[PDB]
Amino acid sequence: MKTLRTLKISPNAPDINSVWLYKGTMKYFNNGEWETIG
Amino acid sequence: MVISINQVRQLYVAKALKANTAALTTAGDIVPKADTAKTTLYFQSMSPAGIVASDKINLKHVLYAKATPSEALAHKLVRYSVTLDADVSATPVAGQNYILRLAFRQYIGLSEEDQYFKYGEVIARSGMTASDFYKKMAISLAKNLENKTESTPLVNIYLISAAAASTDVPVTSATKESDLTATDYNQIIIEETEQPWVLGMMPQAFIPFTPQFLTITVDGEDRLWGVATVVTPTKTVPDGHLIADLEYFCMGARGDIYRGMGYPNIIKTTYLVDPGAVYDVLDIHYFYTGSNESVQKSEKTITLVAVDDGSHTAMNALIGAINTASGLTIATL
Repeated sequence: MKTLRTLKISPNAPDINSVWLYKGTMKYFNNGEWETIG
Repeated sequence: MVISINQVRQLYVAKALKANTAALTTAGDIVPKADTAKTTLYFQSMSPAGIVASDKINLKHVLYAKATPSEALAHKLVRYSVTLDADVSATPVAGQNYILRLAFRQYIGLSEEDQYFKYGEVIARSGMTASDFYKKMAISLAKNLENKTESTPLVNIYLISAAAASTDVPVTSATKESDLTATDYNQIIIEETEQPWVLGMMPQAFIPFTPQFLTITVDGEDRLWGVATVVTPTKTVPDGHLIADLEYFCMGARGDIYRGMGYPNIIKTTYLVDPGAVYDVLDIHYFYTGSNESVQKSEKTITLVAVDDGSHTAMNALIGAINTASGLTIATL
């Protein structure tokens, strides 16, 4: 239900309503953390 | 040039140093003349037209007498070492316009409110090393600055192959990529240039500059792509063109102020300064004071010049003579 509709490329984390792209890793705010993806 | 005077300044060239008034045959000979009492001092000079003598110096009214070396009067050409800052990236970033802006403050005018901006551009590609980037940037800088079309010289671009960190590989709008066969280029030196000079109408000026960089998106953030740092200069502009305009000005005190003005009705002054040589200088400041109510001083400047062989042999013997003659103890630079 928590639907994200933005992605942000940056070296510092963006707002939690977006995904976090940084040089080979993407991260989304899950369980009060930025959960990487494998 | 025009200078500020402390009520007067005279110049005398010392081409050859003699020991007598009788040996003055050639137009640059000079003698420091004083009496055993060490109460006055004057110089007997050989002019294009006969002997002349300078105003007499009262050796009790000398304010200062210091000989400057030729090195002191050579304008050092400030040079930067331009690189790309390893914090943004140690290598070019493809698809980004690596622009470089060079600002010029004292452009044709003489104020700091008369600025001029010339640019250098390089768009990076994958597999582009740093040497390739510097090559391409120096080339784009030359084509815009060291061209056969710009009214004035602005900069001297160079390249340095890290294998030889001393030699400054030059670059001009004629230079082409293939003429630069090295792969260890690590900086783009940018040095100010000697501007054109003509005796008595165009003072020896320089156009100072600062390299301003621009932004590039590296990981989503607009960041500056390079760092410009000044390094100890290595090319100096001698004083030949400077002493020469000094003479041109200080010879209209002894002589004609109507220089070339009414062209055929003129007094043509013959000058002894070579604008392709390197002179030391010896300036002596003194004054005249009157009698019992005219105690006001009249400070008057007199300066002497002499070519430099690298060891200041001409001026050293010159003042050694003046010291044997006047008791003064000027220092032999």
